[PDB]
Amino acid sequence: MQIDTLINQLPGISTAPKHQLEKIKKLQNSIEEKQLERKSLESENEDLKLQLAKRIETFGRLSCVLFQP
Amino acid sequence: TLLRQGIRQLKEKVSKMEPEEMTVKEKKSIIEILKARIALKKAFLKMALSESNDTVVKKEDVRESPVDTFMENAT
Repeated sequence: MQIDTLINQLPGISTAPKHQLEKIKKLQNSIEEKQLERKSLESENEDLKLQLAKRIETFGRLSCVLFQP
Repeated sequence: TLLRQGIRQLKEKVSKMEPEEMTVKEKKSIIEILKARIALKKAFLKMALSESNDTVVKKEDVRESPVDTFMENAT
């Protein structure tokens, strides 16, 4: 009976690999577009934020100035 | 404290050169016992000393200086 119960939910109930692979094609139509796009944000951020962090270091200079009145 | 008013108040408690003095002044000596233990009220030091405490004050007067400066850096 348990066997039948796992028969009940065979993955890919559509059972159409000819078209489920097409599903994967559309999924790549999403993912392959998203690939470098999502990672481009990394450099797009650091191009500002690294220097902004050094700005944090400059107000680190001034924090050091505040350290010793 | 109590001693402070007690100086100005023991001031004129004295009554002429006559033996009117000690008749009150022995009880005044009892008051002197009392104030002798008022000295015990101030038996230990809090903050250090003038002007070393005042040096702490002027130390704050230097310590106040950054406080009046960093706000200028608000923008």
